[PDB]
Amino acid sequence: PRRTVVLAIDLQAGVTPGCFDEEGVLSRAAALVERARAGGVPVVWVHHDPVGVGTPEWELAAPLHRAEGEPLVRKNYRDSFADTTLRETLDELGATHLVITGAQSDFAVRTTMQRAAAEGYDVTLVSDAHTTVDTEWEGVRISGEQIVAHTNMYFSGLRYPGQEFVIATHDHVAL
Amino acid sequence: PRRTVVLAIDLQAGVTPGCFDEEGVLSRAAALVERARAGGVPVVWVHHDPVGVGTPEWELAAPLHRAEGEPLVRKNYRDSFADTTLRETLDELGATHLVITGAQSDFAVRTTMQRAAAEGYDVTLVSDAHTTVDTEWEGVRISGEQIVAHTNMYFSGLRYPGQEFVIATHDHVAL
Ligand SMILES: O=C1N[C@H]2C=C[C@@H]1C2
Ligand SMILES: O=C1N[C@H]2C=C[C@@H]1C2
Repeated sequence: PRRTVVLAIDLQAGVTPGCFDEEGVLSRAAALVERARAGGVPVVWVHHDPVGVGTPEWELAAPLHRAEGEPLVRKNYRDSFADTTLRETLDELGATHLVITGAQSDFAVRTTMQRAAAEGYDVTLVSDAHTTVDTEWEGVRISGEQIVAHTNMYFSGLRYPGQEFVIATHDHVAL
Repeated sequence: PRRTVVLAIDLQAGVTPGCFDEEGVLSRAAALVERARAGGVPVVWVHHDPVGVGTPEWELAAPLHRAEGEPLVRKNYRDSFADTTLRETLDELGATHLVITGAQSDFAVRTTMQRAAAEGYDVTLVSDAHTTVDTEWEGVRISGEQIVAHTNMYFSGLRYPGQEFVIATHDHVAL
């Protein structure tokens, strides 16, 4: 029996500023979480401790708010499963299918969504609810917008035997 | 005791044409494999069967050649560990550290290098020995060159507790 969990990664006040389409992405993430709550779909929050434990930057970016009962997993690396309670938290919920929203597309989101796939989960990436910042390397620029687009392209074709991957918008993903 | 293995992914005649800097990348991959052979470092080849088993497109792109004794792992998905003999092949070699060259940067290479990291390997990505093609999604273009650059940027900062990740060129990586 499929149980869906929404996994909201590093949507922290110190992470999202300057990200591509920041206000819109935060707005659609919020809408997604509301829809999950209305559907009785569990929401699990992941926070990156190196943002600065105890500082305002570590807390959820506005307008996101955690509800009573919703687990919060703290991590120190890009992979939300690495040395964390995430797997235990998910197993306790009987999770089989993760619906992923968060930041940043190319770091925590990238590394966590691929780890989840490797672990055997069905994964749905919410195409209009993740973001990152402009960057450059080796003398070429790559915008946040380009990284978001390329991420959605990558995920749309991801396949593992016996597993299901879906790319879907915040208001069409099945909850 | 660290044992290094060079892992050469999908450098196939049907995969590399049209890739960014194709001739140069193939040349540096070849040089890397030669250096590994001279150093007694094992080389493991991975081929993507969906390229077309039994067709010329499935074979190694020129000027690459497999030597006697070098394992060849066949796969059907982006992740070279998914339903393959790769883990068994690596375990038989006592591999602890994988040096990765191949194509395409954003598909087989991306998915395999991250899976290797998740499995607990030390991984070195060879910065000037992987490539992919131009693409576009959501109305924005992202070049092969941009994807290669962004991949190297990503890998340069990848961290897992107790594991080591290095980004290094084909002629400086330690063999
Ligand atoms: O994706 C990310 N989440 C935080 C840690 C690495 C980046 C900032
Ligand atoms: O990276 C890749 N290797 C082959 C399968 C998917 C792409 C072509």
